Amino acid sequence: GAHLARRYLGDASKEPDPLRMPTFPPDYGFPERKEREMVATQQEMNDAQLMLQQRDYCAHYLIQLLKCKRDSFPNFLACKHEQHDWDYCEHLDYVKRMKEFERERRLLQRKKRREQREA
Amino acid sequence: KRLFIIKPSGFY
Amino acid sequence: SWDKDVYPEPPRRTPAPAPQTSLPNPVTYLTKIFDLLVDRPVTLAREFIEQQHAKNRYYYYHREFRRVPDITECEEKDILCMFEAEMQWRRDYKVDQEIVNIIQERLKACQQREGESYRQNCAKELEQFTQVSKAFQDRYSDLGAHYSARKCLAKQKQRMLAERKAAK
Amino acid sequence: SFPKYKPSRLATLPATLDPAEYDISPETRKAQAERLAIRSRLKREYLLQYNDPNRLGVIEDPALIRWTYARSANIYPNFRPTPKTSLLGALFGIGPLFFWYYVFKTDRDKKEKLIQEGKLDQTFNISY
Amino acid sequence: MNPFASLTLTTLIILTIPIMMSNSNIYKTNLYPNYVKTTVSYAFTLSLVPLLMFMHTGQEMIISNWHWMTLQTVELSLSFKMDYFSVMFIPVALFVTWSIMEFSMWYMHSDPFINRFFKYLVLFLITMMILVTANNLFQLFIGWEGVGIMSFLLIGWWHGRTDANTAALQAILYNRIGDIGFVLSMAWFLTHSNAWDLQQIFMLNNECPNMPLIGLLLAAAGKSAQFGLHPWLPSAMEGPTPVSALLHSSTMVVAGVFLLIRFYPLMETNKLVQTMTLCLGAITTLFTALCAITQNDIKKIVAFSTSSQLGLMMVTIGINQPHLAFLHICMHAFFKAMLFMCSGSIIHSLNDEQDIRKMGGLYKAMPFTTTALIIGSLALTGMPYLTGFYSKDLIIEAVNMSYTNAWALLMTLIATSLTAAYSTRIIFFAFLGKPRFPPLVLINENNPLLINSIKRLLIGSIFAGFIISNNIPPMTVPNTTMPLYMKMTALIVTIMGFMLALELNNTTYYLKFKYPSQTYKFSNMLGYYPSIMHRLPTYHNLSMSQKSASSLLDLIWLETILPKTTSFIQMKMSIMVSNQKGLIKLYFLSFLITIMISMTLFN
Amino acid sequence: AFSAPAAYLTHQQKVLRLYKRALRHLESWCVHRDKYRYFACLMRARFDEHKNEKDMVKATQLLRQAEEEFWYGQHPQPYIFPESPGGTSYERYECYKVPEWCLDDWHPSEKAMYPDYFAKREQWKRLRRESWEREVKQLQEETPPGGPRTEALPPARKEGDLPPLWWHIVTRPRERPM
Amino acid sequence: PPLTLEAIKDRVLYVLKLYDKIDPEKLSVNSHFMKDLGLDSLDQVEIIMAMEDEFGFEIPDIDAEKLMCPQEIVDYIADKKDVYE
Amino acid sequence: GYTPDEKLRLQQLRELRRRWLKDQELSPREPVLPLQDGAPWVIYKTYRHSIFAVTHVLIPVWIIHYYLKYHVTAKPYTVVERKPRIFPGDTILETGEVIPLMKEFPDQ
Amino acid sequence: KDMFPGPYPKTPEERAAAAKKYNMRVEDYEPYPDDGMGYGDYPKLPDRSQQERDPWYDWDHPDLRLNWGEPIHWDLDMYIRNRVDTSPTPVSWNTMCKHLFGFVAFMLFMFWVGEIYPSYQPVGPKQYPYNDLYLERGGDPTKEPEPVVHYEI
Amino acid sequence: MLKIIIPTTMLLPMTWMSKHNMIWINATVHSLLISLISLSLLNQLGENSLNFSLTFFSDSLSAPLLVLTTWLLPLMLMASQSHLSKETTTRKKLYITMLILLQLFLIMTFTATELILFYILFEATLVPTLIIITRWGNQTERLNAGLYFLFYTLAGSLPLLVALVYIQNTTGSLNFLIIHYWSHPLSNSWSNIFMWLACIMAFMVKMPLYGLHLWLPKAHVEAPIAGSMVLAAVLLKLGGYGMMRITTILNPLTNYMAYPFLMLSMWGMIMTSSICLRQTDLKSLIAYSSVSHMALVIVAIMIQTPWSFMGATALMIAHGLTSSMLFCLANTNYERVHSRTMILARGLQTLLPLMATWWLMASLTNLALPPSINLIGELFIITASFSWSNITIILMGMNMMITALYSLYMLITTQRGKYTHHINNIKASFTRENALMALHILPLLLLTLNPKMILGPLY
Repeated sequence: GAHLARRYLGDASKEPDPLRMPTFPPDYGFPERKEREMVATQQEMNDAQLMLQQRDYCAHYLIQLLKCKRDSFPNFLACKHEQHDWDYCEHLDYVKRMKEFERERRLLQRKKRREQREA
Repeated sequence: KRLFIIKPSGFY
Repeated sequence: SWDKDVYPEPPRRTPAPAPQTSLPNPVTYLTKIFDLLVDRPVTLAREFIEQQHAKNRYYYYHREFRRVPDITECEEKDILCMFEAEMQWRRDYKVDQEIVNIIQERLKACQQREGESYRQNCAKELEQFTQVSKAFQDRYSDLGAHYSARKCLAKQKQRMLAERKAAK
Repeated sequence: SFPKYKPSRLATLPATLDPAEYDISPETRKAQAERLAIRSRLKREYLLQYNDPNRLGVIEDPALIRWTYARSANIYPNFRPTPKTSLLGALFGIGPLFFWYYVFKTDRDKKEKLIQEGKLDQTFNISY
Repeated sequence: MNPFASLTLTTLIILTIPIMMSNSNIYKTNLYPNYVKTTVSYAFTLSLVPLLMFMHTGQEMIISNWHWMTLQTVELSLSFKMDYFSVMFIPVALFVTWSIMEFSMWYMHSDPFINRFFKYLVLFLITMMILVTANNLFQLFIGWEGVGIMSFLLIGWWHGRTDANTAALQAILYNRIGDIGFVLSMAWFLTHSNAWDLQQIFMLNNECPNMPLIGLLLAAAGKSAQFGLHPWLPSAMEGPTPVSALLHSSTMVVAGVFLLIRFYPLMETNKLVQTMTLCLGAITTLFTALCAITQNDIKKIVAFSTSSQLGLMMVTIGINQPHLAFLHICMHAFFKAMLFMCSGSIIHSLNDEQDIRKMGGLYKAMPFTTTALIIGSLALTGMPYLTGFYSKDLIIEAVNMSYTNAWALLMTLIATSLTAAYSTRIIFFAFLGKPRFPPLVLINENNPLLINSIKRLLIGSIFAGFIISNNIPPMTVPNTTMPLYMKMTALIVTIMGFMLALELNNTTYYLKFKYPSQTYKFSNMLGYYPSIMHRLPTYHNLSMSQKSASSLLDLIWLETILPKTTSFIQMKMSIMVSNQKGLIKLYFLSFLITIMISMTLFN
Repeated sequence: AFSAPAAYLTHQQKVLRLYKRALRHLESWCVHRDKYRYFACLMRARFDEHKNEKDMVKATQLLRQAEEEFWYGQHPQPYIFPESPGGTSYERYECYKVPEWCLDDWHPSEKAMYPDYFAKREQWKRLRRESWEREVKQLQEETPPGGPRTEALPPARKEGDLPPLWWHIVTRPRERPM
Repeated sequence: PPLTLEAIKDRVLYVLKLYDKIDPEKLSVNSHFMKDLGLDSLDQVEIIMAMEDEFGFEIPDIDAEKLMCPQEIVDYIADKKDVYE
Repeated sequence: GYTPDEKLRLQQLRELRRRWLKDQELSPREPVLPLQDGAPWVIYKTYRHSIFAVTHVLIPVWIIHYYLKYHVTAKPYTVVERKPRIFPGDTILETGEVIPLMKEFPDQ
Repeated sequence: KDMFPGPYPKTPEERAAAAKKYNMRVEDYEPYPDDGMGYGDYPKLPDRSQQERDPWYDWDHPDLRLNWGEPIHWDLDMYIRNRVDTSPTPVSWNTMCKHLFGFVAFMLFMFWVGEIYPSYQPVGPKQYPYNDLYLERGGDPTKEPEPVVHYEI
Repeated sequence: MLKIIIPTTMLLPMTWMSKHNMIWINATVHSLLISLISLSLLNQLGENSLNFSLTFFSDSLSAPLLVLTTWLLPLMLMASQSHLSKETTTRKKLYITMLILLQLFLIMTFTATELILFYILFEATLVPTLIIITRWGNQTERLNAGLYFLFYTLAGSLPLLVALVYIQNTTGSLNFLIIHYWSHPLSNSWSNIFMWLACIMAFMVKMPLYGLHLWLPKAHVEAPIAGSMVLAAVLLKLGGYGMMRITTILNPLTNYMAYPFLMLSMWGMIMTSSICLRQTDLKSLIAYSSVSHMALVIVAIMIQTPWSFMGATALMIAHGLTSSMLFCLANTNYERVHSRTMILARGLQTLLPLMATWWLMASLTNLALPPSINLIGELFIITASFSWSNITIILMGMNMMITALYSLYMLITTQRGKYTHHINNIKASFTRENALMALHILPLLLLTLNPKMILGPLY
């Protein structure tokens, strides 16, 4: 909630805008960035009837979890490890999004620094 | 100590 | 007994059972219990009733209406030809309604069957219904409660004149 | 000096907080006794008919007959076209009709304009 | 797959058998309530089977058994949507109804028309099942209106009470004001998508416009007692406690939230409707919790808690987390039903006493009810690893970890604190302290029906959340990583509310008298919404009816315009023509005038 | 059972009613018995303080001010006895109450099911039918020439005479008819 | 809860005996509070309130003021609760 | 307090009311007019339970399954089931199979 | 019959006769103002709800709290216990209106403020494969989508 | 159609030549058999009407109304038995003859193929209804109510006669089939505008339109039970049938001319439903509810869309049944307590339990609880109006809410509360009254299972 504190109480230009994000192009900085790799095939997601919101870069772990859940039944406590795998993948994606937010913050501050340089 | 229950005629 | 072409269904792909756990599956035993207690008696009863039906088999026929001259070829105030043509138009109206109904049934069955992928895997049926709905709306929509062959003809003539004006 | 209770039309003044309940005069007590007299006479007549072992049927209350008559029959005989009656009648009778005419006519005209300009979506509107 | 449809339909059809047998002699006999309860229990046992099939393989189905009527290009048929929502809610509702009927047998034993009570309960269950298992908006409307009517009948169970009749009329009025939106949604869907089936509505409406969603929101607000239509639920407590617990606590009230959940695919598209739902949920939660805090009737407190929980579910819908909302519906059913049953037990023991002020020192007097209430309150307040933890904790965490209206989030946290507050209020005033009930002590909770009915719901409250959460397929991406304070926000707020409520309640012991604060009056008077809103509009509407429509127009002005004026003109002309003079000299002159005028005019 | 009201409430009766209302609302505010007892003794002392005021104007002004204080200090949700007006159970059993005259319309088969009861009912009907004339005569005699100036009804003056207008009070439906 | 007449009398005498101002020994069914005992009007109000709290039913003020006796309270409670024995 | 007339009237009404209440008490005899079912010991233990099970669940289940036979065949699309989820596993009809890349980095 | 309601009383004798007809004292009886609205002779009784009437009194009609022969208020159906209630409230009507309307207005204003400053987390937009699920979300398959590329951080 | 007409005519000689004991029994039996015969007309070819002869034809609109009338006659006899018991044999036979003549006229009106014959029979119904109201009414206001009913209807009708004769002169025929098949569009001229007004206004009067509905409350309140039943169930529906039939001639001007009547009906439905809230007489409340529902029907007819027409037909039938049942239920209480004041009789549920259930079902149908045919018609009309204008929903929803409120207020006041103490004449409900209520209710609930029967020709 403190990022909201900086965004609203402090200077808005320095803080990233969530809707606008990411304003700066990927090429800026980050000399080489690899494309995010999606293990799950599109046809596999469609065949598994994954929800569109759940059809994300971590979809493969979700597919494995659904299959393990189907096979293990009646037992419903046998998929803890696969659930942990999917949760960890989601955690990594969330960390990546936070890193994107930080990148936007620093880039905006650098842009303000250039404008300061003019004066 | 049963007490008579006053109710309308239900026969009809 | 419904025609597959008229009522298309995608081929059924059912995953094979692949148990990975020792615990007995309750659904399997409950389903076997259901088969024995319910399905077998129901099947025997239907067998008996079908034998009884076969003992006296009689047939019913689907009526065929020969095409009759349309309103366009009917002279003014020719009530006999107008009556025949208007009855034909009303029959065609009902038939087109049934056609639209069939396409909509395909649409709903596709929405249910595809599941969470309905938006992409039902596109073809939605396109079919879009075409059919546009055609039906153009032909019959706005005619009013007292719809008649003459009014539909007038609407078609108005549309054709508008198309000629678009041709310029 | 706790805040006073402002009586309103849907919040009547409590008798306890009635400024007149504490300024009583001889005439007021006499009037109260007369009102009790009226009530007692009416209750006596009612109870006499109500406990009569021979009575079979309703005990026609003249007050109810008067209320129904006044609320239905007596209205027009005791009506006079007046400035208030005429203006209120005009407003509440014809006013709403013209307001709803304005609303519906404007909406319908806009819809017709959009249809004429081909700028309205009826892609699947095939059941009117 | 073949057994699925048959079992799912039989579960509904079995319930109707007691209604059909109401015509038979069993209705006269004492056996009818037990027969209805046994039918409900068998229906629940059967319902478990399709739920297990879904858990195993997600075997959702749509069954259009009967074609009611085909209206040109629109086909209306009886269609049941046996999806996750229906396949899960049917068992939960059936279990709750089973417990509630077993409890009612004890609670309503003295009532002469106990058979009618049970029959009405079964009818309500049937209508609610129609509402849940509907693939058409028309069948859903059948269930909606049937639930409304059954609530009207049950709430005014004692026709003698004028208050009960007023409460029933109020419920009907607010729910009908909501049903205006339902009618709007039905008309919009028929006119634009040309269908009332949910499937075609979802298929065609890729980006649903605002108007139908706003109408659905109005209907949901009417059914779920959201702000502006909230008063009916608290007033509904005038009905017998089993009726409240079954319909106005856990099953009927959830209908609107269920209506919005059913249209979740359309709800996702429109951002404005999501924001309105979130704001209405926040308003309901804060207002109802605040009102409950200062209420002195146990049923009123529980009903306001139910309203607040409904507001929280609406907030979950606003956050675009529908399946969590359904999960919360399921768990609230259990714990809130148990709470209302415990309140009923206390009321029965204390000779129809519902004021907490006159109830005290019941912790040891009624051990089992005290245990049930403690467990239920802990679950309601989000105690970890109880039924509430699986729903409410996730709801709060999702609300924090999302784009949200700031005041909505603040209000939801404060509402959770107030929930802890009013749970503490009930426990402290009723179970704790010294007995304040009248001298003659009739406390006796040793009835097999009461104990077993509360037992089933206690076990459900304790363990159901774990089982349901584990078995159900994952339907939302979890909020895996979050700040620790964000994760513990629910527990922190709940504990703070517990502490403040306990501190304030202890101060009541102190021999100090202070005149009520204005805020206390605002909370206790339910915000003044009843006082002003139930009087100003009602007075104006009825007075306008009588003074204007009945008299000024119908009995005065229309009659004066068309009939009276014409009759008066005719009478005056008749008096003129029948001058009653009959003098030859007079009318023979008229002949001369006529002759001259004819000669001039007609040549 | 309610006694006939009087034309006006005496100052003592108004003070007593204020005392009862204040004590009940205080009990509503003072949920716990001990605090209630302490503040109730305080209220009794408050009344005793001006119990003996000689000037009636001063006492009336005191009553008025006390009523104003009560309205400010009234509990927003005062405790109501369950069966009292405004109570949760008020009129709950009204529908179960059925008038006695309904039994007369029972089918003869239904009346056969309860023979002794209907024999006793016939006895009571005979008593009422005999007593009506004497009750009317007594009411006429006792009534003042102007008319009845109070709702109170005289008791039976002589043995063998039932109290005038006794039927409905005596035969009122039971409180818990079931 | 038959609430027989004897039970009503016993409970009313119970409440009155637990009343400090009334001396228990001279308390009797026919002991008028105003005359035989020394209770004043406010004591009448308090005793009526105590009885209504003990039996859980409210005695209307017009009827409450006129009791003036324990036996009167007992019979009034019997009339309200329809106790015929 | 009571006027003497009020006391006398109330006491007379008390006597009459108590007499009426006692009269309302039922006698030991409540004649009920006097076997359509000849099952005097019907096994209360289980006969009722099994009879209820059959009548309420077994008959309706048979009827509903027969109605499923009627309605499914008579009309297309009457019963539509969500397509079963297919993971990298075998399919009964065509015995097809596939695997999900598995290039995923295993450690986590 | 004279018992039926009649015209607006003008002479004092007519007022006395109306009071006798309605079983009211002459001083108590006040006709509705003679404005042509049809009230005529009917008494203008105080605008009090039937709830206000004393519950304890033994009314002739208990549910309606009414007595036989009593003048019946013109708006009795409006003022029945089920329908509008005018009984005095613990707080003044104006204070209740001010408090309730102020609460509603403040709540709506704070909701608007929340919309102006909506809470969120310090996270970037969620990234979805295959050009943001363009095909899965109903995009035209034949028309190649504008490529959307998400890179690893 | 003579299969129905001739037996109805023979009903009169049977009634006149029947024994004094057996008049009601014979009339009821043979009327019920005639109703059974009328059920054959429900079988309607979708494309074309059943043209029995030059004079008479039936369609999916006329068939339900004919069935309703034939059904109504026996219920009317059953209801009217009680209060005419004291009457002499000749007067009872005359009353039955008036009812039979009314049925004959209504059937011929519904089946008539010529607009002039329809006019003659539709106006002819006034005489038996007027005689019934003004000879067997129980109040001094029966004569004034009869005058209002007769003169409102005649003032509406006569310009219709002039317009129909003019149409006969111009088009050359008044047969409905020829008119429909030729049906040249109208032009927007003052003469055509006034012709449209002349055609519409008589049916607008028959179907109580706001501002022309004053006759309905007086007539229904002051008429005997049978007369109220016919007026509510069938006589009002004559206006709807004629307006649906007559609208063919006035095709284009209907859009321009509908707005005044559309606005009047839409606002009047709210006004009359509000009136029902504050009515002090049960019959008057029922009549105003009838007015509101017929306003809904008028809106449906004016909009001139297929769904609106189907809803109009369904609503006509459902309302006829529901309003007749409500009038009979009120009449039972009136006979028992001899007053129509709602407040006078209270708490009747305790005294008469089953009549309470009859009241509940009738009120639920009145407030359009689904899947009642009332709800089907109202919903179809509402959807058609929503297509006409989305803003229409506000008034229609408000009317639905007000209808629910007043229906349940009637139910609560009459059947709930404490019983009126002084009233001692309430007696166990007779088998006849319960049978009448059941005969009203059961067909209405059954018609839901097969709703195509009452959905009209456009179905």
